[PDB]
Amino acid sequence: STNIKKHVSQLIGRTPLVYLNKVTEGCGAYVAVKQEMMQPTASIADRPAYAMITDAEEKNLITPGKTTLIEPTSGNMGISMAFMAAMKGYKMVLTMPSYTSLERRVTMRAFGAELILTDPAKGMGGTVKKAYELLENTPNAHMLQQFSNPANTQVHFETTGPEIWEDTNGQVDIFVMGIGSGGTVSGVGQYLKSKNPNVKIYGVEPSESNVLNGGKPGPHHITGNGVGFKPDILDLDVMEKVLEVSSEDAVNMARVLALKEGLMVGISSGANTVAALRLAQLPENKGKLIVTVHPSFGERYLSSVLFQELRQEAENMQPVAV
Amino acid sequence: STNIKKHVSQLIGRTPLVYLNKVTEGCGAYVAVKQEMMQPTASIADRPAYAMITDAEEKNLITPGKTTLIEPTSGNMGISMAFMAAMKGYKMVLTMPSYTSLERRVTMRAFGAELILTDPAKGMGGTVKKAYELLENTPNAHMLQQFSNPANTQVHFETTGPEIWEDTNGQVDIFVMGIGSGGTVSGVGQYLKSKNPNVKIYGVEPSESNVLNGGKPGPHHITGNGVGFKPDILDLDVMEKVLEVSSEDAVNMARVLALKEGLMVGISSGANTVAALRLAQLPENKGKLIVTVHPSFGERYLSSVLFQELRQEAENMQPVAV
Ligand SMILES: Cc1ncc(COP(=O)(O)O)c(CN[C@@H](CS)C(=O)O)c1O
Ligand SMILES: Cc1ncc(COP(=O)(O)O)c(CN[C@@H](CS)C(=O)O)c1O
Repeated sequence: STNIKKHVSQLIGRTPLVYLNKVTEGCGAYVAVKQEMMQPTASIADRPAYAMITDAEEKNLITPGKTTLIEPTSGNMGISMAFMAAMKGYKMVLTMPSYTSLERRVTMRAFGAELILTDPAKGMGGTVKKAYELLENTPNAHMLQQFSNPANTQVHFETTGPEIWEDTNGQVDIFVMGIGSGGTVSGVGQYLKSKNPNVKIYGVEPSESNVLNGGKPGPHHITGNGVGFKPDILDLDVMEKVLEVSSEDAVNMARVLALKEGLMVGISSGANTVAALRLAQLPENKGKLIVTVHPSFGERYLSSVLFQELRQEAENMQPVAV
Repeated sequence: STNIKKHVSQLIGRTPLVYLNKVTEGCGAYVAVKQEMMQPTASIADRPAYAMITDAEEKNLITPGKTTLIEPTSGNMGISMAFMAAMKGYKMVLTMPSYTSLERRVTMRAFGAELILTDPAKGMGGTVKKAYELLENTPNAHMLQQFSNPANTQVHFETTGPEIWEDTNGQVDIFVMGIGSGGTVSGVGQYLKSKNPNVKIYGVEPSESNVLNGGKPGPHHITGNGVGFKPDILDLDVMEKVLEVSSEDAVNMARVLALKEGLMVGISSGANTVAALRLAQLPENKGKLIVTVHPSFGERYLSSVLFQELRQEAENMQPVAV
């Protein structure tokens, strides 16, 4: 009868693409970026959170008011799970390393989830290990396990990829995306290549923790990428290669995106944009359409290295007389 | 050739409506809410910011790189103007009372705008006075003046109103909206009544500063409403009446919206929702479609009274061993 959504979860998906022409000056390729800040919790993680929880219900694995859901996260998946659990009536417990932004912690709690922070030194690997310990010691609990759950990849094959194909009217030549769980790059990549096998798919990881390129895990600032291990769901074969972007470059670019393009986005958005620009410099990519993603909104990073200096300045601002 | 937007400003507008069925339990009316978090800077102010600056350019009043734009704000307009200014190449100066959330300050600065906080005891009135002082003392400066600029009302007549009419397939019976500048309630109200004169339009103001109902200005927590004076653009005649909601009720409702409805929204969103439910309680409104707005995303309020306590708790969390 109307266009009014029946459920808040129906607000997930179908995000816009927009061209960049400022940070791309002189690069010689088209660059379009998908804006995942237009999701109900303002990151791309709403997609796999919805898909995994719904899949578990269809499989008759979990039950509202009975099952405790437990999930490891660098923040966004945690928020998105907290959001789904709030709506569907599940107790939600997240594990997250203590080095991720304060805003991530507060938002999870605002949706009523319980949060356990883990040793910072042990990174996402430690947060996953803690989640398994909690699972083993909690009656009637279930872990969706984003790093191993194929519904994660599938949602991107089903929705994020088709959205890119349709919005570019089949013209996308290159897709680049940083890897956290690997769900996005794997699902979008598999889909785009099923429509045009010439499409080139690139992952991105932090130079500091370049494990996919054979390096050692280490601390870095690109929250949402570089978990320090190869996720089970990551499809290595679909990617041409995994590009490396330094934490410093990713952070610097995210700041420029706000100041020059009007896009207040997260650190992984900056990393993706650096990677896309690097691809544009290559002779073989001149005149091609490169699509990447800005996976999260910048206000979730006020306390991170991205904006903490500004935040401190802002906290010390004082009123003037009128 | 594609659906890719040419400019980031084209990401503004066309936001969804969603039904509420949890906070509305037992109320006997339909309640749908418009989600302005789906804007590029995550609040309703992107609409009037774009409309006012664009209108000024069309009238040949301002020039990028020459004109300094000055605007008084409670935060969201400031952010939206900083955003438009960053993209279009204007120097931007905002005045805002020092009592509004820290997040508002940081986001404005992230877009490169200059921010002057004003004495908190003087509220939005003082912030407007300061903006006029800066205007008088700054060469080649211009103030859009959201409280007096008809382009503010007009953008809602043109876009927010029509979106509501179309999305409800003409079925909306009642629209309710808190008043900051009064642009939204005025423009939406004017449009809806133009389509169906029987549609009833209600404003909201804080119980603490109920100046539209003849009370005195006072401090309150409903940021974005209750500026403490009647804005020039506010169309009193289009409203049945201006409802009063307490700061306490608005804040409590915003918290419940997150926990129960999965909607992480700001304090004025809570206030609108309280008002919507109060209207639903009247026998005359049973079975009617009531539409309201959630004008801003909740992460901009982490340091405000809305989530301050949770934020302090979050800051105090410590990592556990793995
Ligand atoms: C800001 C940000 N940017 C990129 C990604 C990557 O998307 P993937 O499809 O998971 O590879 C993520 C996903 N972060 C997951 C896993 S680390 C989380 O727990 O929040 C992210 O949060
Ligand atoms: C969170 C929030 N909620 C409601 C409104 C009101 O919309 P109006 O069309 O202005 O009446 C506003 C508008 N706040 C303007 C004027 S106070 C600002 O300077 O930010 C808002 O920020």
